[PDB]
Amino acid sequence: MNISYTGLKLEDYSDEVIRKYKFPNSNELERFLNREQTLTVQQHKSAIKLAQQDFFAVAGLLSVGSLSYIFYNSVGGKVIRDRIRASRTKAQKVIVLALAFVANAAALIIARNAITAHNFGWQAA
Amino acid sequence: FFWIILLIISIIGIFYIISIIFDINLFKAFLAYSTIINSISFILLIIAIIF
Amino acid sequence: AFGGFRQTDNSLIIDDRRKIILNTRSLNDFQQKIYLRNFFTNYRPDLSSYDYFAFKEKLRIGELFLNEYRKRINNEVRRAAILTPTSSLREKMNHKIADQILDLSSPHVRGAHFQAVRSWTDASKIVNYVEEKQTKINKYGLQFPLLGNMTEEQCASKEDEVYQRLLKEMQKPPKKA
Amino acid sequence: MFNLNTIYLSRIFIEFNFYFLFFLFLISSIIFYFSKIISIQNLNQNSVFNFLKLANIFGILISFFIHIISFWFYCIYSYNLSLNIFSDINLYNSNSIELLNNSLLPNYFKSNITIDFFGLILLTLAYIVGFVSILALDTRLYWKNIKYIFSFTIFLLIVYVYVTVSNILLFFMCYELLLIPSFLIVYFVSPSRRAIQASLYFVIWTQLGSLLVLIAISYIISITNTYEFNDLKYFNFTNSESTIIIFLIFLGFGFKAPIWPFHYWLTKTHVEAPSGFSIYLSGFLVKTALYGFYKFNTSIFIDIDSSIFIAICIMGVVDSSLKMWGQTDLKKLVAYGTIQEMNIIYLAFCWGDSCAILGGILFSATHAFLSALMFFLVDCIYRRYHTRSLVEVNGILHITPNLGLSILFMLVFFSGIPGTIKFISEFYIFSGLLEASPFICFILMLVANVLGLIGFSKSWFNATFGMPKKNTKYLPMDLSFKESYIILYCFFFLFIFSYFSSIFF
Amino acid sequence: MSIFSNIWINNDLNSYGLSILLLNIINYLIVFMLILSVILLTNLSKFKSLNQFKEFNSYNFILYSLIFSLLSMAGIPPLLGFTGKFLAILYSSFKSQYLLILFMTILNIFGMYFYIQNLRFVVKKNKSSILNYKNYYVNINYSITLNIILLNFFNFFGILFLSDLIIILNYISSYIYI
Amino acid sequence: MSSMLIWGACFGLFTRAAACKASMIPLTTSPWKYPKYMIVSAVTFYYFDWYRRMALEQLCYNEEKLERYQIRAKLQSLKIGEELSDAYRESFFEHAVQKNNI
Amino acid sequence: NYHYDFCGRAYMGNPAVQSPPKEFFNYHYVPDNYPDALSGFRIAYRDPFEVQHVFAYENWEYQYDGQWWSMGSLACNVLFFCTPLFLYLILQVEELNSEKRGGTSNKFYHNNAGFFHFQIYDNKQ
Amino acid sequence: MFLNPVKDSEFDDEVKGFVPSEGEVRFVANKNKECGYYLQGIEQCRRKMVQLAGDSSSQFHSLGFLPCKRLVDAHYRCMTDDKFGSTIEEVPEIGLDSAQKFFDCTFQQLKPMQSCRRFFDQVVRDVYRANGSQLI
Ligand SMILES: CCCCCCCCCCCCCCCCCC(=O)OC[C@H](COP(=O)([O-])OCC(O)COP(=O)([O-])OC[C@@H](COC(=O)CCCCCCCCCCCCCCCCC)OC(=O)CCCCCCCCCCCCCCCCC)OC(=O)CCCCCCCCCCCCCCCCC
Ligand SMILES: CCCCCCCCCCCCCCCCCC(=O)OC[C@H](COP(=O)([O-])OCC(O)COP(=O)([O-])OC[C@@H](COC(=O)CCCCCCCCCCCCCCCCC)OC(=O)CCCCCCCCCCCCCCCCC)OC(=O)CCCCCCCCCCCCCCCCC
Ligand SMILES: CCCCCCCCCCCCCCCCCC(=O)OC[C@H](COP(=O)([O-])OCC(O)COP(=O)([O-])OC[C@@H](COC(=O)CCCCCCCCCCCCCCCCC)OC(=O)CCCCCCCCCCCCCCCCC)OC(=O)CCCCCCCCCCCCCCCCC
Ligand SMILES: CCCCCCCCCCCCCCCCCC(=O)OC[C@H](COP(=O)([O-])OCC(O)COP(=O)([O-])OC[C@@H](COC(=O)CCCCCCCCCCCCCCCCC)OC(=O)CCCCCCCCCCCCCCCCC)OC(=O)CCCCCCCCCCCCCCCCC
Ligand SMILES: CCCCCCCCCCCCCCCCCC(=O)OC[C@H](COP(=O)([O-])OCC[N+](C)(C)C)OC(=O)CCCCCCCCCCCCCCCCC
Ligand SMILES: CCCCCCCCCCCCCCCCCC(=O)OC[C@H](COP(=O)([O-])OCC[N+](C)(C)C)OC(=O)CCCCCCCCCCCCCCCCC
Ligand SMILES: CCCCCCCCCCCCCCCCCC(=O)OC[C@H](COP(=O)([O-])OCC[N+](C)(C)C)OC(=O)CCCCCCCCCCCCCCCCC
Ligand SMILES: CCCCCCCCCCCCCCCC(=O)OC[C@H](COP(=O)(O)O)OC(=O)CCCCCCCCCCCCCCC
Ligand SMILES: Nc1ncnc2c1ncn2[C@@H]1O[C@H](COP(=O)(O)OP(=O)(O)O)[C@@H](O)[C@H]1O
Repeated sequence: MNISYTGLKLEDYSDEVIRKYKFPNSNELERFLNREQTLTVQQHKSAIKLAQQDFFAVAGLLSVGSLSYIFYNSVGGKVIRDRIRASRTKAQKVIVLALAFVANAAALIIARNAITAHNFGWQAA
Repeated sequence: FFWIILLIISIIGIFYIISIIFDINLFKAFLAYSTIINSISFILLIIAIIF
Repeated sequence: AFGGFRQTDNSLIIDDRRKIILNTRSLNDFQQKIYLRNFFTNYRPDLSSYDYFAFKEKLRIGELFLNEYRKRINNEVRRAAILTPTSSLREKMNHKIADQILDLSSPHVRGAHFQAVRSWTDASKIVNYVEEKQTKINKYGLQFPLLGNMTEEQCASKEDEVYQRLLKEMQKPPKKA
Repeated sequence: MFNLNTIYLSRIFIEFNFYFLFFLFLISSIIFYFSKIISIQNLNQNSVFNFLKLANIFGILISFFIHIISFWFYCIYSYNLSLNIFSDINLYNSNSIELLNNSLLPNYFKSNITIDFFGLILLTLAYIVGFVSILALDTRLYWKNIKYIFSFTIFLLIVYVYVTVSNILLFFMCYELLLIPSFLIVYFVSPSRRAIQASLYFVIWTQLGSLLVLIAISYIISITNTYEFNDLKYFNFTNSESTIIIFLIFLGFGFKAPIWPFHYWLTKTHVEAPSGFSIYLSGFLVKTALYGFYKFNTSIFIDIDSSIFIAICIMGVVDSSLKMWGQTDLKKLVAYGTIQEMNIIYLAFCWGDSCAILGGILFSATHAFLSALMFFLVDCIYRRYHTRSLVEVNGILHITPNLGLSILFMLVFFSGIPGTIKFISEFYIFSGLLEASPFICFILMLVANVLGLIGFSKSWFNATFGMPKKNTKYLPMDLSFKESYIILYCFFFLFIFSYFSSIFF
Repeated sequence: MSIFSNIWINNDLNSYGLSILLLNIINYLIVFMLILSVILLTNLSKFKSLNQFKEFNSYNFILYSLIFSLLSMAGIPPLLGFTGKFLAILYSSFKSQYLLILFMTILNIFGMYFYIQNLRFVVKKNKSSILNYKNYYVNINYSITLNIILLNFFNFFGILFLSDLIIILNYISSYIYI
Repeated sequence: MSSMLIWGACFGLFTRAAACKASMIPLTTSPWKYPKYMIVSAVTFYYFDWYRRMALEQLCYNEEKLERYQIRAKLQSLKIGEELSDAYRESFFEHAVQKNNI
Repeated sequence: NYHYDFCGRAYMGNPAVQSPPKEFFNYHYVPDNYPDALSGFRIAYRDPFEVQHVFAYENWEYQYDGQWWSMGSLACNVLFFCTPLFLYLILQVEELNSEKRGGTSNKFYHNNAGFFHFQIYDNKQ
Repeated sequence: MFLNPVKDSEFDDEVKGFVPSEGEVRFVANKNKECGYYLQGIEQCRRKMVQLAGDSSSQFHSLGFLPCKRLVDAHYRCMTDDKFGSTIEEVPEIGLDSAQKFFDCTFQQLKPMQSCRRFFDQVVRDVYRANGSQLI
């Protein structure tokens, strides 16, 4: 490989050529080396962590809500279900009604949060 | 010299068995004709290789 | 590595640049690449992959923009019909509006046709028109929420730049004649 | 205001939904294999078949919900990516953002996922049609074919890899994998005895086209050693190679997506297949071919006249429409309707990557839902009235009013009334065809929407109306809640999908 | 083979067609071994006509082993025989033999139906009894079943591991200086 | 995943389970065959993992020699009259004079 | 006008009363099929004429070579046979207008350089 | 890109588009296809040099990007068909400004090659427009 610093002298090259092929600022060199000119690897990692957490929350909530709804409303015919729910205690009725809705709604809200970019610092005027 | 002989043999064999392989009624005949069909296919591959 | 497919034609190829003669059936993979397959398959082959993706998007947006011109002029005609009584309606329409309606016909705007048959020159002109509109918008930074994405620091810098530009434009004197 | 969080959430959701499905399938299969010495149903209330049915149904459903979320994320991501590329005009600035993969799950087949609107539409069709078909096949699976409860999960995984891959070879392999599960379902689950021959016809007819597509793929791979599906931009095929590739691709994918004269297998299979699997076949399995044809023909540069292909598609439409009248069998009539719609869709793809693709995609979606509706109605008729022939079935409305109402509304939707994606797709295709070749457009519209429509409506109206005086001791009752809600959901989708964002259409 | 200032460049591996031929032979032998092991596990006197394919209509392992072996011999994509056929077609395309590809495809499709038609006969009115009786009970051989299971696994998932087999076959053929 | 020994152990376990299911015997029959199958599978697949890489390395080395054969085979395959043509004359002299270093 | 006596070559069922058919193709089911038991599992005896009509078309076949051309009407059969050719010729004549004007032509347009519709194009670090 | 400013513009910044000649487009496309190796080499060598001598304390820190000079000169010669000088420094005055912009893009701002190829192609286009019949 002939592309190396070996054998190169600043005397051979003109001053304008050296200025042209001069290293930029140290900060610019570091950004270019680390590929952090626009976004930092830590920002990417934080975004990925939030994405994974959001997916796990959404999927778990959807599964819980679906299964709870199925098992609570899959006990038999209309008469049987109505009688079972009538004999059901107050707190048991509340959970049976609220668990599936809350799980599904939380999943949908977490989904909506990502597309809605409210946390933007330019809110003014 | 081998290429033309192989091609002629392959063509004749294919056009001769296309109808015979559907005339058998025996398990042994089925096995033998499976071997024959695979042999013809490998002969075509051999022609391609020697090209 | 790219390869080639054996050729059967018995034609002769004369390459004046390299000063050699070949035969179509005798070409190898690299020779096939150099002589055959060297034709262009896009409006602007000179552009890179990223540049041509931008060109394609601008062309699509420009076609939609011309269709938007047609839709806007149609809406204006409806507005004229509702506001103005049938008397004097055609008299007032026989003006800029009618000429624009005719000038935005199918050859110039692809209303519902599958393809707008445009030469590469026409596509370049449409992309240039879209880029001119984009430049005019970006002068004042009207594309932050729509037709653009920027960070908070970028938005602040753009606001300061637009403020300076507006101040300078206002301070400039009126154009003579 | 678009931020990297949305990008990573989109990518993570797309990647992880596949593994959700795969882990569900893996756990269910492990339970099934290791719970019993012999993998057949134990005819008692405590069988593992109930658990497997529950797992399959509510894995498909939950994955469908997650797919809705991921598809919405993709729509936002693609729109904002186009905006990022288009907006900036400064020469120094360029959009070069690089994403780092997660460290939790690996990339299946070491491939970076790439998603498109057409692919996600195809995946959504897979989910919904698979849900309907699995709901249909409950009465068919009994005590030796329970192993086929996982067929739709396998289909979903295959389609997921098919639509989320940027590799030509993986694309082709996913396309070719669909044969085995479908053949096994038709062979072991179909009640009719003619299904045995129908399965062989299906296999041979589809495999001929599969071999054609295989030859085309071999031409592409051997000539261009690349497999990334994007290096083809830097390689140009000569005229002869390009014409051979397009001919092979069109014929091979038209063997699957029925085209004239290659629809004999489709008619046979639809007539003799399970009523629950016919829904899945017509709705989805004929559109993977369209998706593959679109991908290949838009990637390759073709400098040939498409008049021959357009003529083939139009001939198929005309043939199916003319034959609609002479069918007293409702299932065969619906099969001819499927052939007609598929040929129109295929015609929508005969102008390369022009705007016809949007109408083609919308028409593919509407045809999937409409065919599912029609085959489900035929299934209900056949299951409650023990026949699906017009001579033996008459006056459905007067004994089963809900079923007759469903038939009538199905006919209205099939007619293409405004306010339906069917009408929107017809409008797209006909608006393009009017400028492409107005006389051909007139002939196609006339035939399909008058002669074929009248032939289609004759049998359905005759079945719906009349007076059921025969076999009064054996008349059924009505649709069930499951059937009624399936019909309602089909209608609801056909109506409300017209409000989907117009950016992608 | 390209020449650039008397420097030869070879992007083609000559000892590749032989490796593909060896791969096809090995794949056919493996599938033949699978089907013959299924036959040997059972009573041999029952199978004497194509109609007797119904006699394979026995417990799920034998039934589905036969079905998948027949499909693999036919060349259905996911199975083992498809790999050999696809690689033969790929090498033919690489060598630019369109007529050979045409004839290979004709033979392949005809043979495919030839294998497939037996699936029609596999259907049986009842369950067959093709096992030999020993000690008053049917004799099922665990060793042959295990060998059939390994063959079934490789028949199903040959595509996944085919790269290693291709590497080994190319390594073997590279010694030949042709 | 990454350990070929563990992969082979899992393969042997599943092979034993599948063999029991196919034979229609309880999965707990002949329990001693589970560790036997796991060990045999692990060892054989570990050896094959080593062998495939050795074969790949030797194949890469053999391709170097095969390149020499291809270059000389191409020159000898030239049709009569082409060995002294302007497109092959220099290469033919290189292989017939410079490489005649015995 | 169509009557059975004078139709000649436009076949149709005869008006004369006939005895029911003794043998006819019937529904057959796969061995060990699971019965369909919707709505109480009540099956009525099938009418022989109706079953015969159900299975007649599937088994109908041409008796002699070339009967297809003569059956029905020769002119209509030839027109149906040539329909694909007519469609192709109409398409080509229409494409002549497109060529001479400048409108849409029957070709695989390649405006996008292999860029699929709304595809995600990204790179990884 | 491909936009010319309006000389007599009422407001500060106005641009009117133009379409390059088919000959210019063909020349640029052919030369890019032939010389694309040099541009990828420039990118890879830029990254390599930054890694090797990016640190201030490095011995070769005072020779930054000089090894890229040979690649840049080769790319210029390939794009210009060996005419108009054998080095980038010999670029004609018509393309000198675009050459300076390209150098600023590549080595000082360290912008993406997607951006800097625009300026390099602008240099080539300036030369081609200036000469016309000399390049073809
Ligand atoms: C007790 C065993 C427990 C096993 C638990 C799971 C562990 C893995 C399996 C290990 C088994 C080892 C021993 C062999 C047993 C099988 C043979 C036998 O003789 O059994 C007799 C034994 C007893 O006899 P029997 O049950 O009476 O006989 C019935 C017959 O065997 C008939 O039964 P069947 O009809 O159910 O058989 C399956 C049927 C149909 O089976 C299938 O279709 C398999 C579907 C698997 C689900 C996922 C598919 C996803 C596809 C997406 C698209 C990919 C495209 C890639 C490009 C190339 C094309 C693939 O036939 C086929 O498989 C042929 C088609 C093959 C298609 C190729 C698909 C390749 C997918 C590769 C994995 C991708 C993973 C991605 C995610 C991870 C990324 C890092 O049989 C059984 O107990 C049941 C066996 C059923 C199959 C088991 C495996 C299915 C689940 C696989 C999950 C893991 C993925 C696959 C990769 C595995 C590692 C390579
Ligand atoms: C992608 C396409 C791929 C296509 C693949 C096609 C072939 C697939 C199926 C066949 C594969 C071989 C299966 C193993 C041999 C069969 C017998 C056996 O082991 O089961 C009986 C035996 C059953 O034991 P048992 O039920 O307790 O008692 C049985 C009797 O009661 C009492 O038993 P016994 O006392 O009567 O007999 C005891 C003896 C019975 O076993 C035997 O006697 C072996 C019989 C086979 C001999 C030929 C093996 C050749 C292996 C090399 C690769 C070619 C394979 C070709 C196979 C097909 C040939 C037609 O057991 C053993 O010792 C087993 C050792 C097996 C490994 C032998 C390795 C020899 C390597 C020689 C060459 C080395 C490299 C040289 C390089 C030179 C360079 C200059 O097996 C076991 O104990 C473990 C079973 C569960 C794990 C099986 C794991 C199999 C792994 C196969 C790896 C294949 C290569 C890697 C993959 C390549 C593709 C990517
Ligand atoms: C980093 C690596 C990552 C990847 C993983 C890699 C590793 C994967 C493998 C993982 C597993 C490792 C296993 C290590 C030991 C392997 C030994 C070996 O060589 O295997 C082959 C060999 C079996 O093959 P074979 O019997 O020679 O084959 C004959 C043919 O089938 C021919 O059939 P046949 O019909 O002609 O005859 C049938 C057979 C009928 O006979 C049989 O059934 C075979 C014998 C079975 C019983 C053996 C005695 C068990 C009790 C004493 C064990 C030794 C002391 C252990 C002390 C442990 C202290 C911590 O005939 C015979 O008797 C012939 C063989 C003569 C006797 C051979 C005695 C071998 C002893 C091996 C001891 C190994 C452990 C040593 C530990 C030393 C520690 C310092 O030995 C065994 O497998 C022994 C049985 C081990 C499994 C027992 C399973 C049932 C009981 C489970 C109780 C669990 C309680 C705790 C539950 C905790 C959770 C709640
Ligand atoms: C190439 C140059 C073109 C430009 C020049 C000008 C146009 C000249 C065209 C040629 C016209 C003269 C030749 C036609 C002779 C008739 C056809 C024939 O030969 O088949 C055997 C002929 C028909 O056998 P069949 O159809 O099996 O008999 C059925 C039974 O009658 C039982 O019947 P059914 O009671 O069940 O009722 C069914 C009936 C009624 O069926 C229906 O109601 C359903 C609709 C049927 C189609 C009606 C025509 C619709 C428009 C067709 C447009 C085609 C466009 C594509 C082709 C373009 C080619 C440029 O079906 C028929 O129509 C059968 C009658 C014969 C076909 C008549 C219609 C097609 C004739 C060809 C037209 C070509 C037009 C080209 C120009 C187009 C504009 C640019 O057999 C007989 O001879 C028996 C008597 C049939 C009635 C004959 C009435 C007099 C016809 C003129 C006689 C003198 C001809 C002198 C020729 C001199 C040398 C050139
Ligand atoms: C419809 C038939 C029944 C259904 C089965 C389908 C079988 C046919 C499938 C389509 C095959 C392609 C036909 C169109 C070819 C168009 C290009 C062409 O040949 O023009 C001359 C082409 C185009 O030439 P050109 O004039 O356009 O430009 C090049 C001109 N020269 C060379 C002079 C510079 O010329 C050639 O190079 C000859 C190529 C001939 C290739 C014919 C064999 C193809 C083999 C692979 C496919 C085999 C599939 C078999 C499937 C099983 C069948 C049972
Ligand atoms: C320092 C080393 C110390 C080592 C100490 C020794 C450790 C020994 C560990 C033994 C674990 C045994 C687990 C048995 C679980 C049984 C579950 C059950 O009930 O299933 C029955 C089920 C059902 O079987 P069935 O067929 O009887 O079904 C009954 C159900 N009805 C009635 C409906 C039919 O089947 C099974 O799963 C049993 C067979 C599979 C057993 C698999 C054992 C794998 C053991 C792996 C050991 C790995 C060790 C690695 C060491 C590495 C060291 C470096
Ligand atoms: C009820 C109303 C009915 C209305 C009429 C419906 C259609 C009637 C039939 C129209 C025929 C049109 C023929 C001319 C078009 C030829 C297209 C072509 O280029 O094909 C070449 C084709 C091949 O085309 P190709 O595709 O290979 O061309 C190369 C590709 N391009 C063109 C893009 C470069 O060659 C043929 O095989 C043509 C065979 C023609 C056989 C003779 C046909 C005579 C038809 C006479 C009709 C009666 C007179 C007209 C009546 C109407 C007057 C108003
Ligand atoms: C139904 C709940 C769904 C929750 C949403 C995320 C699902 C992710 C897929 C899980 C698949 C099943 C387990 C697989 C185990 C395995 O073998 O997993 C093996 C692999 C290990 O991979 P590696 O070996 O490469 O490290 O597991 C993983 O990679 C990650 C597994 C998922 C981690 C999140 C667990 C969330 C737990 C939620 C508990 C509450 C659920 C309530 C439901 C009613
Ligand atoms: N399948 C049929 N095929 C042909 N003609 C029929 C058929 N059914 C009825 N017809 C006609 O119906 C008429 C007889 O009507 P029908 O209801 O049977 O009362 P009836 O036989 O007592 O006169 C005849 O003209 C007969 O030709």
